[PDB]
Amino acid sequence: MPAYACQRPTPLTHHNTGLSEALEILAEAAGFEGSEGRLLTFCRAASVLKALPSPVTTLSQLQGLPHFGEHSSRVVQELLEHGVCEEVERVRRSERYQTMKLFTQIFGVGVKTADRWYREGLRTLDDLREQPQKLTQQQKAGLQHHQDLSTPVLRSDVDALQQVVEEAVGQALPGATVTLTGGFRRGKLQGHDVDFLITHPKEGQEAGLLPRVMCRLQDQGLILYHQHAFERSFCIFRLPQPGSWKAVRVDLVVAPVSQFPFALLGATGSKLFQRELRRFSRKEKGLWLNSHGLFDPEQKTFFQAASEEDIFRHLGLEYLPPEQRNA
DNA sequence: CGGCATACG
DNA sequence: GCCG
Ligand SMILES: O=c1ccn([C@@H]2O[C@H](COP(=O)(O)OP(=O)(O)OP(=O)(O)O)[C@@H](O)[C@H]2O)c(=O)[nH]1
Ligand SMILES: [Cl-]
Ligand SMILES: [Mg+2]
Ligand SMILES: [Mg+2]
Ligand SMILES: [Mg+2]
Ligand code: NA
Repeated sequence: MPAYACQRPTPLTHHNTGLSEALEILAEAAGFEGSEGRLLTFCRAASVLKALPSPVTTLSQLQGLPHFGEHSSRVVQELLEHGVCEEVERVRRSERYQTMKLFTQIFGVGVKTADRWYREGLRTLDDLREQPQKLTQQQKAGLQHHQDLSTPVLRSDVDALQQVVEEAVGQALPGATVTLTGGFRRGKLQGHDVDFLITHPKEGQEAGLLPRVMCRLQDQGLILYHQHAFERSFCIFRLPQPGSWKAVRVDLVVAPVSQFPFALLGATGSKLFQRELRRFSRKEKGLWLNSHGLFDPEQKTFFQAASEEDIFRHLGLEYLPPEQRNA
């Protein structure tokens, strides 16, 4: 089992779901307390289990697996022996964890804002609604729409949305294309949002595109919230429903076609997969990877890529299709 | 021990 | 919390 998640296939569904879920609770809790290192280790240990070909049934099966030391092994040992890990259950019921989860789940609220509100004594969404002078417009939108944004987006919802984005993109710039990215591209059946990547086959034609797209969607009454030159938008869309509608988070990204493979790779995730791939690139290959390109800092050159396959080849990694990037 | 992904809004 |  290789040490980096980008070196092994990780499918969406697997054989150690309960064990990985428990480790991910500890990872999430570590993040809420500011310990990015502990978050990463628990995430990485969880992802190792997702990559295994069969269920872990005995503690000896952890021997030799990367990212399993005393603490993560103890968690698995307790789950195997008693079906529950006391540390995990203590986190689950804790007021700190439940409130930090509630607050950070809001669009526009991160760990630092959540933590400050927690220390001020706030605990519930109505606590926040009862003090709106403390909220940004973005947080106000996140809170107004919180109930709809807490409802999973379905694959049926994605198709209807891609059509309306394509319509607006077509008027804004004929020939521009719309690609579904994020978790739905990895095969998820549900999501917290819908992620799209937009480009045009003629380098440079994509400049200035996203304002033209957003104004056109806004004119059609489909935009419940957006931030407004720019190339990423984080929006809330009005999506039709039987006899009504619901609010859905939609992310739009524009990239020049020269950068499209890097932007596609970077937007397809998973989040852990991309962190691990970028860590691998820098630490093992000495190359700097981001959503725009791959930089050789010794030669001071960028690697031209025509496909995601090119990027995996230039990093010396076996190609993984999106469905196997569910780290 | 140091390191832990990345840049735009 | 774990790796090198
Ligand atoms: O912290 C982050 C968040 C996101 N991303 C990159 O942005 C993509 C979209 O980020 P999303 O937050 O939309 O996640 P997701 O689509 O993978 O899953 P859902 O929760 O939406 O169902 C991710 O897949 C990843 O590529 C990062 O690189 N880092
Ligand atoms: Cl590989
Ligand atoms: Mg998404
Ligand atoms: Mg998104
Ligand atoms: Mg230390
Ligand atoms: Na948030």
